[PDB]
Amino acid sequence: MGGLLFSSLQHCQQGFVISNELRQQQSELTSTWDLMLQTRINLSRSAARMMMDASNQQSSAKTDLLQNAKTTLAQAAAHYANFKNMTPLPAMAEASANVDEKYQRYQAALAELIQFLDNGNMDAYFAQPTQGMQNALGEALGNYARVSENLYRQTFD
Amino acid sequence: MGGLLFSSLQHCQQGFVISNELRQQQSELTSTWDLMLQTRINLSRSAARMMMDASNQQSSAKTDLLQNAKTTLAQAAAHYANFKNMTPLPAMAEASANVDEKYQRYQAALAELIQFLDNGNMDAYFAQPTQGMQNALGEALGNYARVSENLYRQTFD
Ligand SMILES: c1cnc2c(c1)ccc1cccnc12
Ligand SMILES: N[C@@H](CC(=O)O)C(=O)O
Repeated sequence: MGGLLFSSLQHCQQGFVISNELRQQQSELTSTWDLMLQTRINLSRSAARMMMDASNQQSSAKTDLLQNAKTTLAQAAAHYANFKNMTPLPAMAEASANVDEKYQRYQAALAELIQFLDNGNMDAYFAQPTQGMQNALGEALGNYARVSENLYRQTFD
Repeated sequence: MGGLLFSSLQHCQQGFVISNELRQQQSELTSTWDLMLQTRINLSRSAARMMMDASNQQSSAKTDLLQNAKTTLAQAAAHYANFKNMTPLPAMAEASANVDEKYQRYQAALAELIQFLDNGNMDAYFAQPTQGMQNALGEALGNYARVSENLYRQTFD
């Protein structure tokens, strides 16, 4: 014996196998979130430029930042697909189902804001309560993280 | 049964010591980038609102938004302090170094724009090259994730 947080190599390797998977699935959800907030930033960046005051030229001035929001949303959907494809560990089943619901709602909302700016509808872009769908997903993400944490801690025992 | 990824309980334990610290480092770094990105979305949602009410809409949430970016920015810096307070691992020292530089620089970009927006000066806001610096830190963070992953893989088979 010369081991300390684990009762045997079997136990130790067990915890590794369980944690390395939690680590993969939490990684895809960090990237999803990152590129979804990147999409909301590019959308704001497009709209401010849309809004710069030439006269009757109106709110639609050379914005290649909307294609940029279309790209970061597609990449977040790519990271999300990997997670979605990864079946929940039993203990995780419900934390993930919650993150999928809050995610389908916030991706819809961002895709909805791209079509608004795409058709020049500024008021609809400004009026969407995007912040609540984001806060909801942020809160289902910290909960999924509490629940991985708990399972991670149960390995060194 | 199975097949082992570790030649002994000490080899396995040694990987856990490394991995668990890497895990913590990375948690605070992701939490810094998150909050910096919500500061950016708060600032940009305020700057688009500062340009309204001029034959266009609502405007009034732009200082709630500006007060909320001061908070996410203070939360971002407290997270980075946790990360700075941690033991830099030899394999991570260079990556860590590159992250500090780019961090320091974007935190300070963000803080100037809060100031410009407090003064109501839109022109100062758009004259600042924020996105450059944000992409710079996204890059350094990607590299750090890349070098972090390398060290973690060598912890097993
Ligand atoms: C490498 C990486 N993670 C670990 C180990 C080795 C060993 C055990 C273990 C237990 C719980 C969580 N992670 C690990
Ligand atoms: N509703 C959009 C745009 C805005 O309010 O500025 C958002 O929250 O991103």
